[PDB]
Amino acid sequence: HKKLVINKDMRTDLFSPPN
Amino acid sequence: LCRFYTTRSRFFEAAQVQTNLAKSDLNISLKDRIILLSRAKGNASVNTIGISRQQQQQLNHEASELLEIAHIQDDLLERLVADPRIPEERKAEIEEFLDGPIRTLTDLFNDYADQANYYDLCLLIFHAADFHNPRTIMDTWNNLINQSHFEAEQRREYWEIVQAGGDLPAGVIAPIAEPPLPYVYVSQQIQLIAHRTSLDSLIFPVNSLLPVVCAYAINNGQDASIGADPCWPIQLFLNLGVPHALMVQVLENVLDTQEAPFTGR
Amino acid sequence: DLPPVAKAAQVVNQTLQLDDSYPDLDSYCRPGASSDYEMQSSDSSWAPFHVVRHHNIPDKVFEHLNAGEVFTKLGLFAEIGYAWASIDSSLFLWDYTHPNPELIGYEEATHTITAVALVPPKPGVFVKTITHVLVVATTSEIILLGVSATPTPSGSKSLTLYSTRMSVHRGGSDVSFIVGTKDGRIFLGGESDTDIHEIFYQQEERWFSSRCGKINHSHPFGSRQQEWLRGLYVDDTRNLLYSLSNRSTIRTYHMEGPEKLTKVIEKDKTSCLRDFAHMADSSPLFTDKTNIVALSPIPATEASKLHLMALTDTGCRLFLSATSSASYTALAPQSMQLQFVKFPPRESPTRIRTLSQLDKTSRALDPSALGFRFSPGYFFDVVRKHPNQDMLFVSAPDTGRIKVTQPASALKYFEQGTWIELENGNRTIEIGLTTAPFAAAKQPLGFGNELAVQFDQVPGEFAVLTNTGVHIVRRRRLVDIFAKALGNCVSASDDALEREVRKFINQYGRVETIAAALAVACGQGSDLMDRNTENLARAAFIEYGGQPRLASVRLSSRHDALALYLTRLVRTLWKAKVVQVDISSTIPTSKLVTIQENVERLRNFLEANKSTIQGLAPPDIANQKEHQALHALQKLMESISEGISFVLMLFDERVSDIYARLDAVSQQQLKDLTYEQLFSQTPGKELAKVLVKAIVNRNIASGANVETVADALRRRCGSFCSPDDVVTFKAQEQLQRASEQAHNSPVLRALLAESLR
Amino acid sequence: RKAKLLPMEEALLP
Repeated sequence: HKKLVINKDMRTDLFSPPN
Repeated sequence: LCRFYTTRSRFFEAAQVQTNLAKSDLNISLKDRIILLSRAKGNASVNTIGISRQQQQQLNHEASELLEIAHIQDDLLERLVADPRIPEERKAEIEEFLDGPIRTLTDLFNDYADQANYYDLCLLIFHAADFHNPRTIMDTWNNLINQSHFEAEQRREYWEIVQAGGDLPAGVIAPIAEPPLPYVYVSQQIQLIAHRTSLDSLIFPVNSLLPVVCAYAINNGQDASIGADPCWPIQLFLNLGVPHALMVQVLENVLDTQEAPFTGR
Repeated sequence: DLPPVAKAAQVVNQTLQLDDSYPDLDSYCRPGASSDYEMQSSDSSWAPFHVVRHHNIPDKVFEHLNAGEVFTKLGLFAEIGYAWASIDSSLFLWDYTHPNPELIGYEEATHTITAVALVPPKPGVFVKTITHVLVVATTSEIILLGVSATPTPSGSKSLTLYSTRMSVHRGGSDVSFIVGTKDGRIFLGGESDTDIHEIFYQQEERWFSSRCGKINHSHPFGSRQQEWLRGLYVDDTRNLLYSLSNRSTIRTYHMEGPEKLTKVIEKDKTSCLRDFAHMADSSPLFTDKTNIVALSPIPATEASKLHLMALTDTGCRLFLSATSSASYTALAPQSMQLQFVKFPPRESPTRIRTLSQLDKTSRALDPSALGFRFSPGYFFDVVRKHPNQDMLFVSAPDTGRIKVTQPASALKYFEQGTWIELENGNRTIEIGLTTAPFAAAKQPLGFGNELAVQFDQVPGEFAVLTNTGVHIVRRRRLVDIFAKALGNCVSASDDALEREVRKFINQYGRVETIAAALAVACGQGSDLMDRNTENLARAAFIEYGGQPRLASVRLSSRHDALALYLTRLVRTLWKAKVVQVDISSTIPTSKLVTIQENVERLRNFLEANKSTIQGLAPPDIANQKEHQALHALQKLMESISEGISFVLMLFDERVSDIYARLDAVSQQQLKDLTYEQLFSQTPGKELAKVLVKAIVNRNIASGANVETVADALRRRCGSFCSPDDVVTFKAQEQLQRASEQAHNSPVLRALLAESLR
Repeated sequence: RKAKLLPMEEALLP
């Protein structure tokens, strides 16, 4: 997609192992 | 099929097949999608008899935009996989979602470029998206400058330790040669981007960007004390092709308003 | 004696109770064993699950991953649609729903990251905008980061990180597992030992205590043999914490307080095997050589006795109960026993479609490497028969067969299953729920009723993280299966539909099947040819709906289907209070809109087929009561729509203002007014007539527009509003506006004279 | 791009 959507609300912690 | 069309001077029909294939959900790698788009772009830029100029241009334009986004995505994927500070567990996950169909610019920004602080790619993304937001653009410029400065500082430090006998942190590839001063590596970053976006972009608002770079030069002693040309920021943007009148025009504004560090003596 | 809407409301109340009597887990997983499966091909319309889309890992993550010097790791934050990757001392998060995500990088850490988790925050600690806490464990320390995952217009959470100054030195014990409780408690475990640690943190800094602390709840000492953990698992509904060890030992801990953790049960594999030997059916699939590879807590809302599922590497699901020694002093259990075993299916996955005793010897799930269970029993098993390709077995309870089974002593753990193939090279890492936790009721009876909630909550979706991307798997409802099956009957005979319909009747019963046809006919499942499918669904509703008969009458299955569908559309409303007293609405307005739209589309469907559907047009005693019953339901539908419109009108104004200028009896009546009473009982109608008579009074004080609020009340909620009241409202309009203009001399003689008219 | 870590002051109340 060439359309950007910023959404800091609900991301996935880039610096943690997964649940 | 496309090879058949082209040898028959039916370039537009080939560009159509290639483009659709690049947008499709077939199992095609990103790099192959880059090749398909690049070919379509070429084939749609030349006349094909029986087809209107308008129809050619519209296809050539869709291929050009998708190719720009694709290259961004490819730059991301490559960098992320090679990044020492990214856990292996995550890399495999990144490779799954980026080595396939081309993603939107929003996703590329939010889920990848912004998370990994690849500010140069963030800027290329604001360019490809016609992103009208001067403040965010400048915030990104400020982060890119500072990030690059810290990295250059770090590399010069490591070098200074080699030339003194010390030991570098575990798993740090030494520098066998004086790395560039921070203002040299910073301006390298500005050039790479400039050539990629062509100065005509909204990510090069000279009225905001030139004062910031000048600010950096002063606030980080990138001047005569270290053997740099005190006019280096001006040289940089002139060679880059900023028109002389606009330069002086901005510099005037800097002098009249006496802002941030441009004060006193 | 009893009017239509009150008669139909009686049917709704009895239908609600029927759905809430769906068997609880303990009742069809009684002590014993089962191997009941109906397997479906993954490409079949009857598949219980199917892959809807996939999201590749970003290329930049591949660059970092292949740039890994020592250690890498991947994980899922399925609750917010994010994944993460750690490379040595660096961490990268990204929204996997986004087509070109930007990487949220965090590289402050100095040592190798060994675990990452996203947990709830401790209340009263952080600003309300902080939705989660990010726990990052390294070989040297654990780090807490504030997280704000606010939703965006696109439907994917925007993630921003906050520093906290909260951190503690790890110590000598590895941290590979982090879990969080509803209240923000953070528990840690790893591959050094079986000890469980907890991280405390508080807002205030003290001279005698730091902002962040860590303690070992296990208090170990003396001689200790080698043993470490394979996972940690939380059950907030019981205040329990479970650990699984590498020796397949299951330990249960109870949170007797906000800062206490007490070990209350320790059950080794020998104990499980002894229980298993005392069962009637022993099996070579569970021996002292067998390993338990995963646990899955079962909440108290789902089952009272069965606390825990344990998965063996041979594919056996062990269901364990736990019981307290007493009934009073949360109460901690003190015993755990293996009670029930679900043995593996026999059918293996095949490229080509292949063609009653307890099966306790199947190897189809051998070896099981990873396993997950989600309420009401969705089971994912990663079978690793070959070292390059994972096969995914996915099963669900056969809700349709469980609901129809009679008597209760004949209940068994019937399941629908399927095999989902992942491509060569896909190694599954983690599977997490992306939608809200499933719950059809608030207690075990009724909890697992998938049929009841088909139209109240979206189908469950699950993110399957592999080393190449994230695959989305979606649970399919009856209406999804019914619509898909009918879609294959579009090009076939009159007898082709009847054959497919008979499959549904034999599994779900006639009422549930006809209710699915009605739903599909009304457009349900279309959020996913469609006119022909809906027309086929209409044809099935008419042709196979049955008829009324003398046994007091037995109404047709067509009638019960209409009552069942309508009830399920309003089940979240019926018994709920309308308001919550600063007065507000119990049900969000957006939910009231969708419910009303669904009711109206049902009404529209009955009107467009008043001539072809039996019982709608007037017709001997049997068809008579069939007509009366159907008529009463339709009168309840219009009353439901009027009632919902009235509530929406009410909260468009300023209810708190209206509520203030009100008498006590009417405040109390409004306090405990339910939607049922509003829809079907005179006091709700009488009270509605009072509220409308009061809102217009207030509307005149604001004086925006009287004649617009008039036509608003006149038409939509007609039959509850009165045209003699709006003309009165028009009169009180000029009267109050004559008191507004009171200072003017020539304007009143037109206002007062027209008020008099 | 290294994620911007907003301060503790905003994070925790009061």
